[PDB]
Amino acid sequence: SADWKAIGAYILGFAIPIILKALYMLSTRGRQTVKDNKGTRIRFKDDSSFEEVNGIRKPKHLYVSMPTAQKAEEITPGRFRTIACGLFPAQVKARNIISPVMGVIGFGFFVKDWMDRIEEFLAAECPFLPKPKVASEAFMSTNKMYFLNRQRQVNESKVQDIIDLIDHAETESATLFTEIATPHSVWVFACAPDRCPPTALYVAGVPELGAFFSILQDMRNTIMASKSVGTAEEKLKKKSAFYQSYLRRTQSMGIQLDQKIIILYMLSWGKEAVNHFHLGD
Repeated sequence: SADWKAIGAYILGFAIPIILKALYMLSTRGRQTVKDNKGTRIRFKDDSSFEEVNGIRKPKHLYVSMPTAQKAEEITPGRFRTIACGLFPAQVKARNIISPVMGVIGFGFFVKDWMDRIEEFLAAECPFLPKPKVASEAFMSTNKMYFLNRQRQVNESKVQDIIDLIDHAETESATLFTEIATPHSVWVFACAPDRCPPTALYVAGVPELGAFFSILQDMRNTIMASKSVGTAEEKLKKKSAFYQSYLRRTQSMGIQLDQKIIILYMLSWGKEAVNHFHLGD
């Protein structure tokens, strides 16, 4: 599907404020800016985005295509959100841009002390590494060790287009990361990308983090559904499949998710995450 290399190169040529401006709009006010838009493309502008040509400043506009309906280069709002939440998560955090879709499963509170959480999680013993016995190999039986194993494993599943994208972004204004225990790794999902962002696909345990959030979404949906006025069917018929969606789309990028990591996230963090769902009112 999408040519993430080409799309990213285009987006990486703009000033950070206009990119984030459009990322804010399409994440929060998504369906309405499309409905309200006169014609063929969505045009974005911002005083940070210009070209000096030469005695005169010419504004430089960010275009995202209208998404009706049916190829590789085109920057739909979905592709734009997916790409940009991966390229600029430090800036997303700095501006505190959180999609309502993520806001209602309590993303804001969840990430509040992210570094402490992810370090606690990685320093914990991993139930899929047998077995400490001798408490001096203890460094070999931690989740962190499991993630090192995983990192070397996914390294085998890399596609060139995304390798190219990552390499290009590092020389630009992207705020990429290579490890999960960084302040900004979790912020690639703040705008509710419909799949793991391209540039994050090969950081161990990060695409599984997206899956974790997607399951919380389904969990919230299940909880909201039980207490809502429901043709007894139309309750089951307009259910949600966020996880199956995220799963299908992320794995279509040429990686298989580590289900065991997904299980460790859900069982480590699930209980307290549910306590921060917006239900609903």
